[PDB]
Amino acid sequence: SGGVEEMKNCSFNTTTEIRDKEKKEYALFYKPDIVPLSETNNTSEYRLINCN
Amino acid sequence: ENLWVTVYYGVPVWKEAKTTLFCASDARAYEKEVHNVWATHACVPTDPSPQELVLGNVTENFNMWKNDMVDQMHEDIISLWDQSLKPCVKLTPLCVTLICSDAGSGGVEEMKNCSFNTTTEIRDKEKKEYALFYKPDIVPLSETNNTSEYRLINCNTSACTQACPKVTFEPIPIHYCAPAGYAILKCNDETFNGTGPCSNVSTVQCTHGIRPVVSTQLLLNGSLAEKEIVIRSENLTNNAKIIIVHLHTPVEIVCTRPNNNTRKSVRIGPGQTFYATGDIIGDIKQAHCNISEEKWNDTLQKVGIELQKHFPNKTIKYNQSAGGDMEITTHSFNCGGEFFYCNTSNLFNGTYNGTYISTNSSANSTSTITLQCRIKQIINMWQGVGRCMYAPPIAGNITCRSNITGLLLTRDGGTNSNETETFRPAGGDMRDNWRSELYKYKVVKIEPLGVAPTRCKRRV
Amino acid sequence: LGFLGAAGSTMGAASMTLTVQARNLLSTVWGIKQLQARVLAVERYLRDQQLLGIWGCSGKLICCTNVPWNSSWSNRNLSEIWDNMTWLQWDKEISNYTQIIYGLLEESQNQQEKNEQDLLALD
Ligand SMILES: *[C@@H]1O[C@H](CO)[C@@H](O[C@@H]2O[C@H](CO)[C@@H](O[C@@H]3O[C@H](CO[C@H]4O[C@H](CO)[C@@H](O)[C@H](O)[C@@H]4O)[C@@H](O)[C@H](O[C@H]4O[C@H](CO)[C@@H](O)[C@H](O)[C@@H]4O)[C@@H]3O)[C@H](O)[C@H]2NC(C)=O)[C@H](O)[C@H]1NC(C)=O
Ligand SMILES: *[C@@H]1O[C@H](CO)[C@@H](O[C@@H]2O[C@H](CO)[C@@H](O)[C@H](O)[C@H]2NC(C)=O)[C@H](O)[C@H]1NC(C)=O
Ligand SMILES: *[C@@H]1O[C@H](CO)[C@@H](O[C@@H]2O[C@H](CO)[C@@H](O)[C@H](O)[C@H]2NC(C)=O)[C@H](O)[C@H]1NC(C)=O
Ligand SMILES: *[C@@H]1O[C@H](CO)[C@@H](O[C@@H]2O[C@H](CO)[C@@H](O)[C@H](O)[C@H]2NC(C)=O)[C@H](O)[C@H]1NC(C)=O
Ligand SMILES: *[C@@H]1O[C@H](CO)[C@@H](O)[C@H](O)[C@H]1NC(C)=O
Ligand SMILES: *[C@@H]1O[C@H](CO)[C@@H](O)[C@H](O)[C@H]1NC(C)=O
Ligand SMILES: *[C@@H]1O[C@H](CO)[C@@H](O)[C@H](O)[C@H]1NC(C)=O
Ligand SMILES: *[C@@H]1O[C@H](CO)[C@@H](O)[C@H](O)[C@H]1NC(C)=O
Ligand SMILES: *[C@@H]1O[C@H](CO)[C@@H](O)[C@H](O)[C@H]1NC(C)=O
Ligand SMILES: *[C@@H]1O[C@H](CO)[C@@H](O)[C@H](O)[C@H]1NC(C)=O
Ligand SMILES: *[C@@H]1O[C@H](CO)[C@@H](O)[C@H](O)[C@H]1NC(C)=O
Ligand SMILES: *[C@@H]1O[C@H](CO)[C@@H](O)[C@H](O)[C@H]1NC(C)=O
Ligand SMILES: *[C@@H]1O[C@H](CO)[C@@H](O)[C@H](O)[C@H]1NC(C)=O
Ligand SMILES: *[C@@H]1O[C@H](CO)[C@@H](O)[C@H](O)[C@H]1NC(C)=O
Repeated sequence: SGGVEEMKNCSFNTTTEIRDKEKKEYALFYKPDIVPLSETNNTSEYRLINCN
Repeated sequence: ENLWVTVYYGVPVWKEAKTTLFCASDARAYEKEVHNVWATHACVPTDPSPQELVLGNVTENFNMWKNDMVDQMHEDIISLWDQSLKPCVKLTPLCVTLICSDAGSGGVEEMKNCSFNTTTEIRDKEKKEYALFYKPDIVPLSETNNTSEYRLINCNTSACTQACPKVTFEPIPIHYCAPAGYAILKCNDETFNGTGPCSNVSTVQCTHGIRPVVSTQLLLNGSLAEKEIVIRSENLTNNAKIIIVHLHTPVEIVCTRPNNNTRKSVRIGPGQTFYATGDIIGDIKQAHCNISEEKWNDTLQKVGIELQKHFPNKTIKYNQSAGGDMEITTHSFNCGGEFFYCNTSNLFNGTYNGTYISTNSSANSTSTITLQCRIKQIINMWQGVGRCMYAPPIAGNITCRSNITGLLLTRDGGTNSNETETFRPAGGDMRDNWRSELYKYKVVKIEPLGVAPTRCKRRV
Repeated sequence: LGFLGAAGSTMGAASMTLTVQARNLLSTVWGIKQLQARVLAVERYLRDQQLLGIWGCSGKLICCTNVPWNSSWSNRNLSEIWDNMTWLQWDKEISNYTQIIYGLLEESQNQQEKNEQDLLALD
């Protein structure tokens, strides 16, 4: 829906109260907080900036 | 001629103030290499001669409900308890789903097997391990009628910090000493009702032996009274204020347990090993507490004939706790490093109408009262900020040859023309036990400056 | 007698025991609390000593000041004060008037010291 420039969706997965099961979540992270890690021309893999 | 003022230094006048206090422990508590949990490295030792001086003709008001040492003792106990679990094993790799069945052939109806997988000292290799977790520490996570998926209870809310298997929960006595420039006033009146003036005030530096026992709904080891049963309350009007009954004759109480195998050692990484419950050898029985019958009967009769002074034409009754979960409706304590939560249905089942009954039978002492109960292993005490533990089990059987000192009661709300009201036992906040053990003392500050009239003329 | 040996004794007999209640004013988790309490005790004693020395009564237990006592403060006969009363009721009914007494002692000390330096300079 819409364009919503300078923001990206950036849905991830995270652990629940069980260490085995994991569940998918979503957010809206800002553009300068997102760094494109890349080994090829992949336009979907992104990571958080401060984990580097 | 006329009055000229003169200044005096070293004057005995008093004020009320709130300052931090010290520790004092016996000399035998420092030679132990188990390091205890409180009095080995932090608290200072005391001299083996507590000097007490009685004052002549001073009357001082005492208010045990608006006190400072109760709150300071509670904060010191909470802080010292939270500081004693930091360098210990944390059970964070134990939230894996458990597959739990009956305890072999002929299940014990109280524990589940709960086999799982765990990470060993190597971060890649994983091994399948088993234990015997108690039923109140097992939560059925489910989406349908599944009877094989279970998990641990403290992974849901906050932390799994295990207690270290070197310290102990033995309640050795401690003494509180006032700092420099402060004193402690202690009231020696035997008919002290809790609030009001006292006429036998004595000044002391360090308090008497206080055992910080962990108990609710019933008081364990403590200081006895002097003459008779004493009632402690602040208003005795509403039904929301806890009343304390202080006894005179102790009643023997024991608590036992069947056998276990050993501490099964399970590793969850480098150095962090935890001791879970192993197997059970022999037949399984119940963990019960025994209390003498006739001693409890005439003790409750003495409480009735002493409590009838505050209610002239009303009969008293007792029944069960006023509803709730496991942690509040049961008398909870610990012994030997293992916790007990026990039902009090057969102790407060009776009434008194004012007519005394004498029990004169020497051969009737064989009859006892049994309290059947279960054992928990994860403790959520202090009603918050408790640092949720996992108490390690003990190998052999244990005994709890203890002593009883006081009771905690709470009146229920009556109806119209209700001449027969009830008294149900209840615990709640932790401050009541240490408030019952600190009724005598009050911290006081001395002001050495003063003025006085005389005929002194300073020479020029 | 140790702590508070004459906290309710005779007013005339409580003037023989000010030394023992003035001899003892200094005698991680808990590395800061006891330190703060001990420094607070030191400044309490130092404030008491400086307040004694500010009106020329340092190093002397019972010191005398030439400022008079007004009849609107106590209006009570000296004999039964010194033979019947105790210290605690005196602190109960005088402590609301202490600040102006301290100011009067300070002004009297200022006057005495100014006459002293005037006499020293004129000679
Ligand atoms: C209220 O008051 C009562 C009585 O004062 C207390 O009961 C005592 O409780 C303590 C612990 O809570 C008991 O101490 C334990 O005793 C066990 C059995 O003792 C017998 O066997 C030993 C030899 O093994 C003899 O020396 C002893 O005299 C007895 O004959 C011991 O096995 C325990 O050892 C454990 O602790 C030590 C030190 O921590 C460890 O090194 C050990 O490995 C082991 O883990 C322990 O010493 C004491 O015996 C009880 N008294 C009586 C008369 O039985 C209550 O605890 C107290 N509080 C409450 C809430 O009720
Ligand atoms: C991880 O952080 C380092 C910084 O320590 C990044 O290195 C530089 O980052 C800036 C910002 O994008 C680039 O313009 C430079 O080209 C980077 N290299 C150098 C040599 O300065 C590094 O890029 C970060 N990792 C990723 C995958 O972006
Ligand atoms: C809980 O389950 C485990 C595995 O199902 C049981 O461990 C087995 O016990 C039998 C003895 O009856 C051994 O022969 C097996 O070698 C064990 N398997 C292992 C250790 O992987 C365990 O006995 C069960 N608990 C109880 C109390 O019966
Ligand atoms: C995780 O914890 C919450 C509490 O923070 C649980 O919610 C309640 O827990 C009590 C205690 O067992 C139950 O009696 C209630 O029925 C629970 N629900 C409500 C709405 O109060 C929650 O159940 C826990 N998670 C799981 C899977 O049990
Ligand atoms: C995230 O974790 C889930 C676990 O439920 C997994 O199914 C999924 O493949 C993972 N990756 C992504 C990109 O969602
Ligand atoms: C306390 O005061 C009363 C009042 O006169 C007196 O009789 C009594 O002797 C005093 N006590 C002492 C120890 O001096
Ligand atoms: C645990 O890990 C083992 C690895 O040997 C695996 O076989 C098993 O399926 C896992 N899950 C459970 C619930 O045991
Ligand atoms: C006050 O308490 C002391 C404590 O030993 C006692 O000896 C004394 O008799 C008590 N005073 C009175 C008046 O009973
Ligand atoms: C509590 O006590 C005060 C005075 O002692 C009284 O006025 C008040 O009514 C009491 N509280 C209740 C609920 O009766
Ligand atoms: C105690 O409480 C129960 C709760 O239902 C009530 O039925 C009973 O009458 C009360 N009194 C006695 C003496 O059991
Ligand atoms: C205690 O015992 C009574 C009767 O034996 C029973 O009804 C009750 O469920 C038990 N448990 C609690 C928590 O009261
Ligand atoms: C209470 O005592 C009576 C009289 O012995 C008995 O019948 C009853 O079973 C006891 N327990 C309860 C929960 O009422
Ligand atoms: C329980 O342990 C005590 C010692 O702690 C021992 O005397 C007693 O015999 C044990 N109970 C049984 C049934 O063996
Ligand atoms: C409790 O009572 C028993 C016997 O009545 C006694 O041996 C024991 O010392 C008492 N407990 C305390 C802490 O005094």
